[PDB]
Amino acid sequence: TEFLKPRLVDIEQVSSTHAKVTLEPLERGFGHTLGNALRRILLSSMPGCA
Amino acid sequence: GSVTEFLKPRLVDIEQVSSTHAKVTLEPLERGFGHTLGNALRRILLSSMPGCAVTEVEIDGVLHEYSTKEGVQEDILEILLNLKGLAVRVQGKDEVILTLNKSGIGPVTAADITHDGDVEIVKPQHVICHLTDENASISMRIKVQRGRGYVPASTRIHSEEDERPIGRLLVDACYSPVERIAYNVEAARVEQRTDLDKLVIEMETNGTIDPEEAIRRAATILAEQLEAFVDLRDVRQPEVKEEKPEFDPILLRPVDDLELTVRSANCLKAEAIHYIGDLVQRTEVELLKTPNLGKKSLTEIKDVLASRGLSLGMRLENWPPAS
Amino acid sequence: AREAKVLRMRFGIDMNTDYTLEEVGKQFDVTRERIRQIEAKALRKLRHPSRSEVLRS
Amino acid sequence: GPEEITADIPNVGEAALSKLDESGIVYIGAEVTGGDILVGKVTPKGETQL
Amino acid sequence: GVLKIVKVYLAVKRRIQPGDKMAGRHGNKGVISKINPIEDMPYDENGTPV
Repeated sequence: TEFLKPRLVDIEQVSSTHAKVTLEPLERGFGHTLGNALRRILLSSMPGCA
Repeated sequence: GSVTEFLKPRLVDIEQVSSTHAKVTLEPLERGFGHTLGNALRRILLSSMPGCAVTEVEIDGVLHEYSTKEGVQEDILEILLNLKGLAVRVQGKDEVILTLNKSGIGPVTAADITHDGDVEIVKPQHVICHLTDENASISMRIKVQRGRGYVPASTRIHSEEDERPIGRLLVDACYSPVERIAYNVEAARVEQRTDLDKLVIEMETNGTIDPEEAIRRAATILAEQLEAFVDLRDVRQPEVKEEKPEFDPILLRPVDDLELTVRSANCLKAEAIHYIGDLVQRTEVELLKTPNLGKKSLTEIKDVLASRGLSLGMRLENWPPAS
Repeated sequence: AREAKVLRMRFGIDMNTDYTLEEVGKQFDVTRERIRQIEAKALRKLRHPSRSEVLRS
Repeated sequence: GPEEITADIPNVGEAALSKLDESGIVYIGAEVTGGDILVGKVTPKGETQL
Repeated sequence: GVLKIVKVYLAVKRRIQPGDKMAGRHGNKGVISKINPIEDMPYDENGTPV
């Protein structure tokens, strides 16, 4: 009728800077959509001072 | 919380070129976001969209989809293939049965279908059949359902309708109402700043859905999915299912598996006896006081129960554990 | 014992040569009907376990 | 003995008559899958000892 | 041999499963891999994918 939510979530911090996050329950293309979206946001749309 | 600047996107002019083709323009957009929302909206529109589609078709005088019919230039397979591209828009239902009767010489279109008050047909000129001789007549029952993302008849092997008559012909479903989706960034002449873009979304559907609820449902799915990207509790599953059945698993099966007479089946369905777990612990005293249940029916029950090894009117005060 | 041996000896399992109600009724004093009663009672006991049930098919 | 085509196949359930007729042959137009019966047939064989 | 026999003509319909040997006309052999949704296939200035 609608959709499902990702339930199994894992996060391992290979230190304070490097990290890996995995979300398993996802439909077709959503993993790539959210991937590119979050990527294009994290690679420019973020604040920070330099 | 007090940071960042950012802007907000909004809908402008929805140019409806035709009943199928459409154009949705989003002007209030920056540079990065204008190109980012493009792929997100495109994918969710080219797949995760609703829409209605035909699933089952029952034709009179036709058993399987590989048969033919007198006075019908097209074969049953071709007729089903024509019903595939039937533009239907249901008002407020999840399943509707459109009846279609038509006789005499001439082409049978979607207009010959009985015009329902709920069903809105986009193209009533859609070719469905081609009756030849004037003494030829057809009467088929079409079933339309609301769904999302393909899902053919091969998916449901038999997980629907335990009996399902011979006449019913399963047809594959093309749920997504959207044919093609294109988008262009383009510099926006927003009478304000100077560095802004206007995400132009070129759309092409079948006319069974409007760009309004289309784009909004799409962005809605994107928002609901991004919802889990806020907090990250890393919630795990408890698992650890119990592996110790206290009783025989057969007692978990309904009385239908007993395979008995119709009268006895109706008696059990009237005495609130669904599973055999209730019939196995019901004495003949209670079975005699059951409406329309005589010696034949009682003998029927004891025979179909004893043959399976079980007995009649036992006791197992452990019903039912333990979810 | 007076039920396992009964079912075992009657239907002849783990002892090769199977005996009848008389040859079992003589070695257990009470003859025929008594041993058949117990023989049926053991079968009554086997109406809940699922092991032999699924082994049936 | 001879082998007969019947619907009285031993060790069967309601799935028998579900697809098969009163004789033991599947109706023309029935949907079948891997495992179903198309023609009911039994072969004579006593002994077995058990 | 002996007695009666029964023939049952049943028709199945197969789709292009990942692994089918599909080729062109110029010795262009090929085996299908994956299935790949339309949502993530190469497109142009228009909506038309490939």
